[PDB]
Amino acid sequence: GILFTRIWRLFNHQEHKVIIVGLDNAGKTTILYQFSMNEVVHTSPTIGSNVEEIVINNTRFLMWDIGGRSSWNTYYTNTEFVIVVVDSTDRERISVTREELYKMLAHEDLRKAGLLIFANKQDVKECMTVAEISQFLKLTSIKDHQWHIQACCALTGEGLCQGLEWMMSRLKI
Ligand SMILES: Nc1nc2c(ncn2[C@@H]2O[C@H](COP(=O)(O)OP(=O)(O)O)[C@@H](OP(=O)(O)O)[C@H]2O)c(=O)[nH]1
Repeated sequence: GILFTRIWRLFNHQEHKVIIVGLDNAGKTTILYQFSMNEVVHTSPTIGSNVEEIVINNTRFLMWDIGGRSSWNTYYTNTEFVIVVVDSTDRERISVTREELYKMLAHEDLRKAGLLIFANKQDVKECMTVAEISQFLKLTSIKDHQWHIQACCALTGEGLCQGLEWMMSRLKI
């Protein structure tokens, strides 16, 4: 909505580099699409294995599916935030997200990155609760990075304003 646009544009007064990952079908493309509305987008190829580069306004997003790589290490440096999109209805694969997440955080090049966990598809009945996702990903174990888990619905955009607001609060801090 218009409120997201106000906050998003404010955020883009500076340049940013964000990595957005998650298992296939977590809802990454849907979220980026929401971020793209009424903004300027520039996509470009990557010698990237299956990494897609999407620049929205002044924010460079590097997106890719986990759970399918040495090829990612080159992108970590200078990344301010790692956005992990989680399919809240997938109890079967939450362990995969967890395994991959911790394999990424071990890379010293992501030392200063903030971690935003979007618990997506929270609109779906019987989906895992945000508390459950935090528990199954053992987020409290993360003492060296700032993190925030956010309930969201990429279809409606609900939760995206809050997630973006967390990112803004973390930067000029
Ligand atoms: N209920 C529900 N669905 C969501 C949400 N977010 C994304 N989805 C749906 O999940 C599917 C995969 O999303 P997509 O953004 O392509 O995933 P990805 O890019 O991470 O692989 C899409 O369904 P289709 O492939 O059937 O079009 C999409 O509409 C959500 O918050 N709630």
